[PDB]
Amino acid sequence: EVQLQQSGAELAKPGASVKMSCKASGYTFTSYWMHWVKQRPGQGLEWIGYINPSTGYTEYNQKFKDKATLTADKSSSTAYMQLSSLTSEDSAVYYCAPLWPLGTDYWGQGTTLTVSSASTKGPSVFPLAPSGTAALGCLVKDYFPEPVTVSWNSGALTSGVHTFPAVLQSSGLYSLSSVVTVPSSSLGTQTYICNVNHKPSNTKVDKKVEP
Amino acid sequence: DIVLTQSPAIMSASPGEKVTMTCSASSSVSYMHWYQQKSGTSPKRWIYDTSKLASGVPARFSGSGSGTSYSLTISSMEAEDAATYYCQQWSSNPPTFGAGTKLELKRTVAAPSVFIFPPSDEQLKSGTASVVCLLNNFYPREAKVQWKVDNALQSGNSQESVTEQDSKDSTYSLSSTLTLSKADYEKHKVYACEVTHQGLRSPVTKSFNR
Repeated sequence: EVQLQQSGAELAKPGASVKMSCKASGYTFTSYWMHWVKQRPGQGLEWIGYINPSTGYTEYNQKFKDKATLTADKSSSTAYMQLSSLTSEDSAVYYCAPLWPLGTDYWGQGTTLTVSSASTKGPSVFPLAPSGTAALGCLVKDYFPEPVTVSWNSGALTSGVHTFPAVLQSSGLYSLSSVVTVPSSSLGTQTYICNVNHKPSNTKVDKKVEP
Repeated sequence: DIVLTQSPAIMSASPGEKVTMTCSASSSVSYMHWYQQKSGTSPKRWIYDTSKLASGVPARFSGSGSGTSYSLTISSMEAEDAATYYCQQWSSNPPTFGAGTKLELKRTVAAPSVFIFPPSDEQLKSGTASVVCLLNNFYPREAKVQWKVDNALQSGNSQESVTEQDSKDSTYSLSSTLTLSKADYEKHKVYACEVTHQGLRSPVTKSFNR
């Protein structure tokens, strides 16, 4: 019943500002403080601050005092955090969560922030051609920023699929592979197509893989 | 400003085993809280006030500790308990979290199926060559992949990526990508992917000729 719908992922330029939202449903917005926590890979979780949506009172971790600004709109049951003077250190996942008082064990799904001066770039998609079990796949190369979405035969091919985590190239652009394992007898019969979807560049590409 | 150090950083456990992870606070702490995070989801409250379980948490979990050492325990490890566990304190503000303890599943060794892929002609048109080597459904994660071009051991021109542990059979997969320029690719003829792993008695080599 309780759902915390956070804003979509954002890409921001260095020194710019970004505002992310956190919509509350299923519980009384004013009765619970809204905390904000930061997750960088490798570092762990950092506590940013809280707001009391009834009174608007805020406290901040001294680390984030000047970075973050917390606001809340009782009318829409929505909490806000604004990051300013963005650096690459501010690239992280920011969670929104009523940790106090107790009784709402759920967090928001998380907004991913990327701080880069670079423009978006769509992926190039190359096949990994096969040739009683043959492997085949798709190489999704040279995109920015994250993430990329790979599905197979529009969705009807879920079993045996391995979409690997993105790996950062020396070019500064991400790359990943998506692989599927299938019987080799069905190679000439079944047609295998991977559906690559890169949202920040509004790019959809479908690539047929054949021996 | 209390720094929570969780030990161990990585651990594995067989289903049935008892699991214990600690959280050591740089200063005294009244209560410790524990959150659970599974891959690609947000954290969830798991234990509050040191010992008290959250709503939904199975009884196999339990929490103890005082002063500078707190503990999270699972009496009978289960498959669904594989996740990352963070400890937290409010006692002294600012609130601080732990670095996490990752709980993976144990399993018998499994050898990888190895595949090698030559670069597509569409890619060579772009002037670059990616040679991909795929290791499928193996355990443990520790595997050594080496590229050898005309018996020359490559170095510094390849990247690996590893999947999360499979929820079903607890195996891993890995893709090593050997990136060359189209010029360098065509200088040499034989491309080889040499996998070493405990599930193999001897290293498996997949190769092709240009």
